[PDB]
Amino acid sequence: RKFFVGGNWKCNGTAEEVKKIVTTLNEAEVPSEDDVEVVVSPPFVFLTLVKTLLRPDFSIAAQNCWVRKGGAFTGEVSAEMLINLGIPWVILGHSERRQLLNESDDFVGDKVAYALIQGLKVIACVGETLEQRESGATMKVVAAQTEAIFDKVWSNIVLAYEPVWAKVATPAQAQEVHSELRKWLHDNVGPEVAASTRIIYGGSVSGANCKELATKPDVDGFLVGGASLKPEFIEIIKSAT
Amino acid sequence: RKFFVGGNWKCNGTAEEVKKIVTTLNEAEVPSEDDVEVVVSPPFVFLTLVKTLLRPDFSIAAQNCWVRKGGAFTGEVSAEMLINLGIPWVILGHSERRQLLNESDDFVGDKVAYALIQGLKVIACVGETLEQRESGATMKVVAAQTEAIFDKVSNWSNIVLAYEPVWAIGTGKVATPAQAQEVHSELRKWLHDNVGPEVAASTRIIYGGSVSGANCKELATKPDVDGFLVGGASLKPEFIEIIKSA
Ligand SMILES: [Cl-]
Ligand SMILES: [Cl-]
Ligand SMILES: [Cl-]
Repeated sequence: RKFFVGGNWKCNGTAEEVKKIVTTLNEAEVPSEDDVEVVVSPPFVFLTLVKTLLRPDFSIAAQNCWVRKGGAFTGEVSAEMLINLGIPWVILGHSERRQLLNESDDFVGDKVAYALIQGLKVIACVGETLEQRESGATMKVVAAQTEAIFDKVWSNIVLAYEPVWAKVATPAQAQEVHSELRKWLHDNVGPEVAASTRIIYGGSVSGANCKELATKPDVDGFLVGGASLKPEFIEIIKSAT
Repeated sequence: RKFFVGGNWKCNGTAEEVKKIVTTLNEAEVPSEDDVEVVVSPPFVFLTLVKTLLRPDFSIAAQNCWVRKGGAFTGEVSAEMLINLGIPWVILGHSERRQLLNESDDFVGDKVAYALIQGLKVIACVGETLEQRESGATMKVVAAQTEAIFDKVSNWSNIVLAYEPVWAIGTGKVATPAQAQEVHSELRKWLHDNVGPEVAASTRIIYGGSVSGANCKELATKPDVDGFLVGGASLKPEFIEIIKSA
């Protein structure tokens, strides 16, 4: 499995700040496209700006898209719009959309299937809350979330586990969930999907905590949050080696 | 009250189609900025393209923004982000978001309040469902949606209210001039009696929902109809004829 590092800018950025991030990414030296796959994800309104300024060996993701074809959906952005604009990736089911915008398991599932059929590659996010983990329902929740995406879809998916519950989150806890998610793919979709699908870790990843996580056998990379806005995003990319 | 024509492109557009729409608008002969205030609303991903291409005497609106300041809200676009990109307007509370994305009356009001304090001008959408009209509930519903917006701010100068009955959205069924005039005048009375006479006198109330070049002239003649919010026709040359109903 090729190491995968995605940077989720979330709802952040001005034109000025975007320019400095992109110039910093453009001047960094990282492993080759055969050793790490790098995706950066700006807000909708900056996607074309980053696309025309960023080095082409990094790819761009949108942070969301609509559940079906375009039309009378004020405020929404369709997969075909992103494809028309040369954006190859999309993040779907991020915990903040599941929690704050009330995206259901099946809604996310329908979104993933529709982006995939149109030709987007998808970082599909799953993750359990603090209360869900305290109750012992980590795997049941994460399995139900992944199942809703599988019920509807495999080559062009990266799975991202978000420890929404985190609190200290250990590499061993990451490996437990990643290995349990891969076994779920093995048992429900097929061993080839399990062996080939990248499962990346999305828990407060920083230059300072990434190395021990990246050595875990079933962690295939990272979905980076706040550090994706910072120069240390480059150190996280270099943990691929 | 200056006549006001907004065009909502919804979830529509390609780079080629957007350039063609803007070129059609750039070549149009329409009344002056003293006679009519024109706003066009592309999807997020085209906002900066349209800002560069569009004749500067028309203005641009986003189709939504987040309810508060930015941060950890994946997928959302903040009001300050729009101000940073030079986008002066936003459409908020569109029926497609109230219904399909479950934006509550107070959620829309909180979004309006935040967009206003960050400097945006707001087209705030209200309107009753088919069942609500058929039960005789129209102005109770519209007044309640309006109250939930207006009771969240202390300055209402940059609000344009768009009345779009849900049963007129996409259906080919437009309100009659009499039906629109009834809602717009009764709504303006509500502002007069619950907010203030000056706000009632100055707040543009525009009609949306199946507006066309063929029906816009008679609607525009009604005294409390201050303009239009235009859906599918905003993608067409027909949008120019609606602007000209000013
Ligand atoms: Cl009625
Ligand atoms: Cl319509
Ligand atoms: Cl509309």
